[PDB]
Amino acid sequence: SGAIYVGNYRVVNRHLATHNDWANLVWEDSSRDLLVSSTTAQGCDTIARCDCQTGVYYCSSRRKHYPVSFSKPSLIFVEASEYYPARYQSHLMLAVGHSEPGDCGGILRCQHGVVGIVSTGGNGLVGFADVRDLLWLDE
Ligand SMILES: NC(=O)[C@H]1CCCN(C(=O)[C@H](OCC2CCCC2)c2ccccc2)C1
Ligand SMILES: [Zn+2]
Repeated sequence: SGAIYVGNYRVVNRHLATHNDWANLVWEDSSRDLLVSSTTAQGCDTIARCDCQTGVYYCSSRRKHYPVSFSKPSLIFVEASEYYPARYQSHLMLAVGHSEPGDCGGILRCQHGVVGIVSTGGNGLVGFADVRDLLWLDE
């Protein structure tokens, strides 16, 4: 679990969004595994606006942060689940690292701020849903 709080927005994994998230829906993209809902309290997370390929992510299944090198956002294949059919997830970045179910929502950060959130795992890889292109989160 985990979320990003920026301005009057809350960014979460779409497959973990709550009834309150869907009742205050601003935007969702199943192909990205992202959902953004509105909040009343102001958020103070800073979103990174960059092309970094190195950063640090929080891994809840190890209670630890790990430094990683990660790929540029791209269309990558993902298998089925209580949540999705086998499909290509867009705007996804992979790194070599530990990720298991429960780790979704962990934040990946670079020196510029929040880059994305854990969205996929397995086979010794971790995949992050990028949020750096969502320029509207800042206004
Ligand atoms: N964005 C998606 O479509 C994801 C939805 C949840 C599921 N998912 C995954 O990639 C992994 O879960 C299934 C594996 C298969 C073998 C053991 C569990 C996973 C998720 C999070 C962290 C680590 C691993 C795909
Ligand atoms: Zn950066």
